[PDB]
Amino acid sequence: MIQRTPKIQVYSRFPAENGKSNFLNCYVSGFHPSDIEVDLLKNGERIEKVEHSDLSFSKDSFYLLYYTEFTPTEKDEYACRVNHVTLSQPKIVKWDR
Ligand SMILES: Cc1ccc2c(c1)sc(-c1ccc(N(C)C)cc1)[n+]2C
Ligand SMILES: Cc1ccc2c(c1)sc(-c1ccc(N(C)C)cc1)[n+]2C
Ligand SMILES: [Hg+2]
Repeated sequence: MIQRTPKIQVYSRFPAENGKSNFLNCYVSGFHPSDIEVDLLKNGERIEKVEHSDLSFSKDSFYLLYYTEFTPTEKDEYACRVNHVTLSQPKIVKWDR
């Protein structure tokens, strides 16, 4: 049996500018088994208009890229939440502007 913790990067396509359109990305990789939950949150609310890659597998583990087009503002908070068996509790990774 193999258990591997998701590695998570949360990043915008470009440096943020309030009122300027951009992409927000949550890349989750290196995990096993494939059981996982991934959501993007804006101000504590699941983001509805999201795209992602088809769940896939690399001998060196599982990976998903999950993203959305967005326009940030001064006060909006974004995060990617990941749950996986290797985590003691679901992990919230904030977008650091
Ligand atoms: C599958 C896989 C493995 C590693 C991996 C990714 C995907 S995506 C990533 C990444 C690296 C640098 C940055 N910025 C400088 C914004 C954003 C994301 N890494 C390091
Ligand atoms: C985790 C979490 C939960 C709730 C939550 C946030 C983060 S951030 C937020 C907020 C409230 C007001 C504004 N403006 C007036 C621009 C922008 C963001 N709420 C309401
Ligand atoms: Hg899905």
